[PDB]
Amino acid sequence: NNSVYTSFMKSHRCYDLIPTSSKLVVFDTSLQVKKAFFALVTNGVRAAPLWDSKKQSFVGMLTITDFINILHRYYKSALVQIYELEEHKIETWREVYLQDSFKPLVCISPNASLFDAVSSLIRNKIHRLPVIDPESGNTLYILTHKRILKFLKLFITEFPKPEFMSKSLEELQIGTYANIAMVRTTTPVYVALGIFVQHRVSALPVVDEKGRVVDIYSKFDVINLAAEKTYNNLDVSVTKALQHRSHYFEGVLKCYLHETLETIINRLVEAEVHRLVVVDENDVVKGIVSLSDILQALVL
Amino acid sequence: GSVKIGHYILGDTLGVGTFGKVKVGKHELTGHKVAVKILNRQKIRSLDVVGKIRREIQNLKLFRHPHIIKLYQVISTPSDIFMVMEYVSGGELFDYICKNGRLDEKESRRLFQQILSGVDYCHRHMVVHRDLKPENVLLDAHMNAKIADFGLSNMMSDGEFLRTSCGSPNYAAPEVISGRLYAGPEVDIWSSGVILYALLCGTLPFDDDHVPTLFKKICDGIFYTPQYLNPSVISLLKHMLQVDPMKRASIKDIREHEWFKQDLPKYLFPEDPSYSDDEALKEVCEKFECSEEEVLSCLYNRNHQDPLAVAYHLIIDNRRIMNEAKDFYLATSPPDDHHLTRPHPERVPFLVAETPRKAKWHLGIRSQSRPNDIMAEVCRAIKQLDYEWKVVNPYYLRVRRKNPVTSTYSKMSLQLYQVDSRTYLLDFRSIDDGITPRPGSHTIEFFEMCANLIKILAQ
Amino acid sequence: PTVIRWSEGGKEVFISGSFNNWSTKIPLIKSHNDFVAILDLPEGEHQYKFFVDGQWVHDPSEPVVTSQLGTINNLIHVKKSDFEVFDALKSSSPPGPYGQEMYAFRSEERFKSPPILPPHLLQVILNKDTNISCDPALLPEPNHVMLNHLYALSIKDSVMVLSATHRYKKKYVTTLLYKPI
Ligand SMILES: OC[C@H]1O[C@@H]2O[C@H]3[C@H](O)[C@@H](O)[C@@H](O[C@H]4[C@H](O)[C@@H](O)[C@@H](O[C@H]5[C@H](O)[C@@H](O)[C@@H](O[C@H]6[C@H](O)[C@@H](O)[C@@H](O[C@H]7[C@H](O)[C@@H](O)[C@@H](O[C@H]8[C@H](O)[C@@H](O)[C@@H](O[C@H]1[C@H](O)[C@H]2O)O[C@@H]8CO)O[C@@H]7CO)O[C@@H]6CO)O[C@@H]5CO)O[C@@H]4CO)O[C@@H]3CO
Ligand SMILES: Nc1ncnc2c1ncn2[C@@H]1O[C@H](COP(=O)(O)O)[C@@H](O)[C@H]1O
Ligand SMILES: Nc1ncnc2c1ncn2[C@@H]1O[C@H](COP(=O)(O)O)[C@@H](O)[C@H]1O
Ligand SMILES: Nc1ncnc2c1ncn2[C@@H]1O[C@H](COP(=O)(O)O)[C@@H](O)[C@H]1O
Repeated sequence: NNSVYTSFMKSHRCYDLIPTSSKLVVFDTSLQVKKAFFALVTNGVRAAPLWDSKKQSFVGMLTITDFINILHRYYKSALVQIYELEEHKIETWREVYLQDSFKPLVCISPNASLFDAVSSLIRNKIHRLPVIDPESGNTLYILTHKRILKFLKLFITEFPKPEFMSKSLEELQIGTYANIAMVRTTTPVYVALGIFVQHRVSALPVVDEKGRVVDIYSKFDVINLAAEKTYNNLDVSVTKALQHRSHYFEGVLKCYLHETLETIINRLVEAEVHRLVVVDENDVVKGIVSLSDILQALVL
Repeated sequence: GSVKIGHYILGDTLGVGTFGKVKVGKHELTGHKVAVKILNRQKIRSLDVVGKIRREIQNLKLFRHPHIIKLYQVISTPSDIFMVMEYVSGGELFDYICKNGRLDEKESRRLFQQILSGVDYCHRHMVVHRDLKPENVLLDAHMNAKIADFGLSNMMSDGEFLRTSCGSPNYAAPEVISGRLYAGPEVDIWSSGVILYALLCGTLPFDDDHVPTLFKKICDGIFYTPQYLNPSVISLLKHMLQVDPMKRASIKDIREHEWFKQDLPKYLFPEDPSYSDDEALKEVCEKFECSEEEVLSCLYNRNHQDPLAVAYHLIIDNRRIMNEAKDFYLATSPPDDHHLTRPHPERVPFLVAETPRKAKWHLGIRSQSRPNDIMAEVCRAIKQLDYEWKVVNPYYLRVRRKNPVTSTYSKMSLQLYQVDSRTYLLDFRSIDDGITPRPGSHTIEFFEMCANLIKILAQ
Repeated sequence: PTVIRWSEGGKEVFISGSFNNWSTKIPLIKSHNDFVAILDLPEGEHQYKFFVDGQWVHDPSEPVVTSQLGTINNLIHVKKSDFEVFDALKSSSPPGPYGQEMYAFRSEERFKSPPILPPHLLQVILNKDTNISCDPALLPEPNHVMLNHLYALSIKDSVMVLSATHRYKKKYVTTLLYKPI
């Protein structure tokens, strides 16, 4: 089982994952948080390395999760205040964020193998792994679960792949089928953020009265609040928040338990999303198979 | 007696050359033929072109191409320098053009492909051949193409342009005749375009007895396009000979053109196998020792199961699949009656909010004051910070600072340009350390350095 | 062996020396600006002089000394060890030497006006709109000439914004930075 897919990652560096030409944005710790989040949407990037001018080094990472945390953490009502985060700064928020616990920046050299990267993603439980050249100290690119899987299937030869892929997902037992973190169609966006902070989940598939998935609310989807300057009002439903793209997305990409792993991986990289919600004839929730599951099911 | 180098004795004269003349060598034993470039010490000592010749040999040494004259070795002595080269019988192309009059499409297309593969090889190796002409390209016994003279060539540095204007009067690009800064791919492409023209019409596209009228004829994009040939070639020549360097054809654009594709052997650009070794050779630095000399036998014998061979061949396959779905490594330009564009899932929110604004990057710091006056005003601020500078030319500075937190030092260059008569522009450029971990970013340090300077120039 | 050149004009020219019998004449061969020949000479120093148009004369281009007889002869050291390549030539910036680090003040002598901005740097890579289908983080392959050059975005805020496209071994990256005033 580990004969080929596991060897392949050890035989290639993270260097090969890095695009020929790419964009990267970085924020100084002295920069305000409000301005940093608006800079994200104008550039399209969902992650930026944090640079400290005093320490003269990269202190950490800034993702949409930080916009979620601060939105759920400092909030009173949709009308009354907005006060806490507007006058807040990155280093100031880092102070109250590290008040609870101290976690330093994790990064991997492009010379290190792809196996070392996927390890760092699971070991540290992190989606964004910035690759930084140790010789120059420059941040080249940000590794993502999406980037690795696409690279995996695209560059892997056809002789190694046929081993355990032909088996059905149900029978493989890959993914979390126990507690499915979801939200209703009428549940406020704030309580959705409340689930995002309570769990480590990257998305919350929304459900109707029946418990059927009619949409999905990703941790990426919350940045739209900043994009549209609607983050002030968090009392609105997730359906109202997802109403911005309602005429544009095709549907919710999902799979079935009886389907093969081979069919899942291919559909997952082709859709370019981070996860699929497995369902039945009734389209009720059964479980969720995130890229983390696929990647973690490979390393061991 | 008679002059000789190694086992090669010097014969009849081939030509005058750039620096010094060239003759034919003949092996005392076998009788092999080699072309030698004799550069006399006394002559080359006079001028400071010692670097001009240095760069040439440096580049030509590691050059292997069927249509690039391959430099075998360079022997030298207190008397004179020698460069042995591959000798060819056909002579220069201008002899072949004139003698044969005009060349047809079946032929001209063949030769142009060979020459363009040569200049492509050069451009990819970061070396430009400024003087391009049929008088500079030879032909072997099989009447193939061989690019000869590199004396007027140059090396392409990252983030650097070329000031020197060199080459023939008619073949010189519209930007180099005017004495303007250039990148260097475009100037060879324009020279290639007029070569393609001469390979067809038998006459030069831009020709005049009186100058600058020739240069004025060149500055204007006007040239005689006889009914001799089809419009496909004309559309190529027009796009290749475009007066605007930004609108000019790239090496790639010529590869994607129709007329060029027709009957084109795949041994020119390295995707398919070789007919009459490639960039994929540089996998060795990571895996093992230099290997260029050692594993030739490991890939010459067609043994693909060798530990060195199983590391080589799979690299060319890797680069082929990189082009397949190239949307992974490189971004694509924007998309007749064709609509469907399925956006990337992380691209969904922005296009909608736009249609249910302003982001524009300037070149650098821009100000309109006098050319000697501005640099002096800048030379104040550069000092004020406690950083230091050395000036090369009146408008060009080389500056650096000492890192406050570590004993490291980062530098940069400031070259002032003139965007128009009413305004000037100051350029900011990073640099590199000379050819174990670090807690600092060379890229960020450059920005902080500029930022500090810019803050004083503004406020 | 070794070879010698003669840069002065003459009708009939010969070369002599201490290697050959002190009276020996070696017929030289002709070229447009030079006259040369070749001989096999033993290891060591040497004293030689040219015979032109009937008169014994020396070449000022080469070194000169006084012999025991009191005449004027030249000096050459013949060896078999000179095949040299880089010894013959005897930052790493464009090779035109001039002064050094850490000091300067005011204008140079030269009155040359500043060079015109090349159209290459005016083409910006961040202002270019990518395709909608491809990844947002991707960008087109930049031109090598516009790599190191800085690109600053107009400061319409209290924070400075500036980027540059730096290259890696086979890859390119455009790094943007938001730094407060
Ligand atoms: O013939 C050999 C000789 O040929 C070449 O010399 C030419 C020279 O380059 C031209 O300048 C010209 O020479 C005329 C010269 O300029 C005049 O000055 C004059 O010469 C006079 C001398 O000034 C004067 O010194 C005298 O010489 C005496 C010496 O003081 C004395 O030492 C002795 O010389 C003997 C040496 O001691 C010994 O070493 C050995 O000499 C040999 C040289 O060492 C060797 O270089 C070579 O000389 C060449 C020379 O390289 C060429 O450039 O060979 C020599 C062997 O003979 O032997 C010496 C004698 O045994 O001799 C005298 C004692 O009286 O002589 C005159 C006084 O009037 O006239 C010169 C015109 O003829 O032309 C000559 C070529 O013709
Ligand atoms: N490479 C990293 N180094 C340090 N902290 C990180 C890193 N990646 C993510 N985080 C932290 O985890 C959150 C983002 O998680 P995620 O969106 O899952 O990658 C932020 O609050 C960060 O502080
Ligand atoms: N909505 C969810 N509720 C509970 N667990 C989830 C959910 N989504 C994903 N997971 C699990 O969390 C891991 C992936 O995390 P992430 O990449 O952050 O979505 C996988 O092991 C999944 O089985
Ligand atoms: N399983 C899915 N089905 C439909 N859309 C999805 C799915 N997963 C993610 N997305 C969309 O993709 C974006 C988030 O991508 P990601 O951060 O990679 O999960 C959001 O705009 C979501 O609406």
